[PDB]
Amino acid sequence: VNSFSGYLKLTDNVYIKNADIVEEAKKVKPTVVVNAANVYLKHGGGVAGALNKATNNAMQVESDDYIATNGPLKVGGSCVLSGHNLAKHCLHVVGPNVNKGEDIQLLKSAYENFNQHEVLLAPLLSAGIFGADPIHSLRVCVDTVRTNVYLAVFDKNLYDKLVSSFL
Ligand SMILES: O=C(Nc1ccc(C(=O)N[C@@H]2c3cccc(O)c3C[C@@H]2C(=O)O)cn1)NC1CC1
Repeated sequence: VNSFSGYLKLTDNVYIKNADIVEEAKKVKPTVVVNAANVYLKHGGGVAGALNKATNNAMQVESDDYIATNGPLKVGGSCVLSGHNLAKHCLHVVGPNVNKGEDIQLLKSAYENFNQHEVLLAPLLSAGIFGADPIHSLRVCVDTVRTNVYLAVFDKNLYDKLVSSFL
């Protein structure tokens, strides 16, 4: 049993809710919150901008030190950093950004990072300002992630479309 509330169950291991991932993280304090990161960990907008703002920019400060030491992530890759006031840990995962021309097949590799964590709160990778079709992202999630994932979808209209079209 865990503290995630109000989710619709899609499969054995994937759950979904119309929720602001920032507000959900503040309330559950999950072991892992996933950030929709880019390779530079520049958290300017979308989910990343919102999570970073909620940390009062501490996420960005930590991220800048990470990049200065390690260099950029790979598209499809990830790193574990602090969850600050939102979670124990933040798993920064880089999905492909269609608006940069990145190969959508890398979306499966991106979701594979979730399998290193038993339970996660997450957004749909490559959705929103990353330009991919969220319905496709949900399908890849369900067909790739085997650990327990709680997906937060900010837009109510999109959430309803995601549920109603889910196979
Ligand atoms: O700003 C706050 N939260 C958030 C959460 C998600 C996002 C975000 O870009 N979502 C993506 C998005 C945006 C518009 C339409 C969409 O189809 C999507 C899919 C993405 C998602 O839903 O994952 C931005 N901001 N919280 C402050 C405390 C009030």
